[PDB]
Amino acid sequence: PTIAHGDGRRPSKQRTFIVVKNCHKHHISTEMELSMLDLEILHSIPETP
Amino acid sequence: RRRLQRRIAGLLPPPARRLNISRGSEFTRDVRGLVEEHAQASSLSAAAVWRAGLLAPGEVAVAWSGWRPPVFGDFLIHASSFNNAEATGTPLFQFKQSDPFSGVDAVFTPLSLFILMNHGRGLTRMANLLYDSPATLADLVPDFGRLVADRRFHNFITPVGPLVENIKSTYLNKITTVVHGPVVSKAIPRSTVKVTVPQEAFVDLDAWLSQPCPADARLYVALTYEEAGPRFTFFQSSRGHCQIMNILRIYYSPSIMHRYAVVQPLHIEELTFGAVACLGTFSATDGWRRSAFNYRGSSLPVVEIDSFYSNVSDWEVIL
Amino acid sequence: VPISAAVIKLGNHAVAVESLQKMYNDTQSPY
Repeated sequence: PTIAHGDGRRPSKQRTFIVVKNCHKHHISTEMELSMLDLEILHSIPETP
Repeated sequence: RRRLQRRIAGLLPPPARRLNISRGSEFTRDVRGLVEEHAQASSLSAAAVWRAGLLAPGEVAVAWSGWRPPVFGDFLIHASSFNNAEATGTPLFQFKQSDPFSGVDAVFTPLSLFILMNHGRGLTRMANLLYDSPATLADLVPDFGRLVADRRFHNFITPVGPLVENIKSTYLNKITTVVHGPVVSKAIPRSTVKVTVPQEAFVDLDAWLSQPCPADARLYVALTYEEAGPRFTFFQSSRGHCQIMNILRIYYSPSIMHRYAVVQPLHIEELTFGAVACLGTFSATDGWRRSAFNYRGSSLPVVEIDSFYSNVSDWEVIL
Repeated sequence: VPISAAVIKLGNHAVAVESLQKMYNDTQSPY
């Protein structure tokens, strides 16, 4: 909104702002390793202590 | 010795080759078990990882199939030596820097590799729009003119194949390229990727000739040495490498005597008229659908080799 | 009818004090 005036100016009419904000993106990632000797025997079934 | 029977039970079953289906609308479990190829990316739960089966040795199996897992070479380049509006499917070229301990490599896409050729003498409009200053690229090679002048530029650049993922960093950009294997993206919606090469740089060699059609027609790169500045052209063909050298000699037959007429070969190293390298194979039927590539201002014509299989070779000299 | 302004005390006088900076800077005219 604005103020009306008594004295002379060229007054602004009803202003109205439209402002948009776009999103960001963040792509966080890391890397782990796993030995195949801990993956083959993981994918087997043992019967030995 | 009965446990060996259970071991051979766990080892026997190949992928299903035939399947006597009866109707189509029924959608039996057996035909689903034929057509279900396991995934590569899933949500993070141990039951979800177990159904996705990513812990299986080598190839994926729920507790070999003619399919190969792709490798992913990683590179580091300065942020100004690359434009983040490059397409996903574009081939890349490594230039070996001269420092012994480097860490940060130097990769050229053909759009960027164009302005290493034009400065010093449409498509060139876009190549000057994206990489605005040649001076930000003229220094990654330290001695370009001497290296063109003795014609040992081709054995310094090894192709690395197409691009996949560009994490748009601030200063030291990290890109991932497939040097070998099925070119497929690492995205959470795993979208298909099509290798693009700009149209004016890419002349077909099949319809350039204007019954035996195989399935794998290869894609060849070719650096050529011109006295008007060297050029990088690309080639699609369904022939053997023995055929590719002869038909490329017949294709470059004007340019060789063009260079012979303008510049006499005073030394013994100028006689190398560039080389070729197999960049890999793809589908010979659905090949090279055209497409368009927009930057913010303009649009160059561009081909799209779809579902590409990357396989780099060395350089074989054209002569 | 309650009104909203801070009030200080000066001897016999209990003068209230208010600021119209907020009441004009929302309208972007100089105070």
